Amino acid sequence: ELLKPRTLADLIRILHELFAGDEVNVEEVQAVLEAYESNPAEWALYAKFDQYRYTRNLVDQGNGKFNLMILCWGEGHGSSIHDHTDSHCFLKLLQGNLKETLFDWPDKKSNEMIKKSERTLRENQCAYINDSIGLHRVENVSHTEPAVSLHLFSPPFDTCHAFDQRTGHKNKVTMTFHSKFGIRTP
Ligand SMILES: [Fe+3]
Repeated sequence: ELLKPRTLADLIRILHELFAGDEVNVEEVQAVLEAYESNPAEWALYAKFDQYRYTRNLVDQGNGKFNLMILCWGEGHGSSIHDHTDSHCFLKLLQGNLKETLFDWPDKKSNEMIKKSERTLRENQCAYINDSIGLHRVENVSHTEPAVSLHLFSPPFDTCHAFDQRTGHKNKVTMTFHSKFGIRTP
């Protein structure tokens, strides 16, 4: 039974229930993420920014079956075009706006990766992607407002591929945590 999360802690508790089994009800998870009304005081601890690029801040390690983290995007910070390593990815805006650009998987042939579509993800909205849907880039295109997003990955993963927009060629990247549980982890 899906109830509105009252706080971030409540959301985390609910997520542990939703991931108690071996499969994932994407629509339910997305709905509960969307239903949590971002409260900055509840996640300030995790919102550790870097001047030069976006940061990944681990919030909860889940039950073995998911990673929950907060990404902090300075003005103009964005990601690579990337996949999600055969995992579910939920992305909920906690502050600001992010531009999500969707791309198809490239062919073997070297070619420009042409965007399929783009959209603006707004505060409190929750997006979803998986490799069956495609690839994406996520960007804070604002010149004046930092963005903060809450990402849930299931299963957890710490590597993915970045794709060269000019060719479709991919390279494996290991993701690093800027902090874990509020503690900076150099
Ligand atoms: Fe992503």
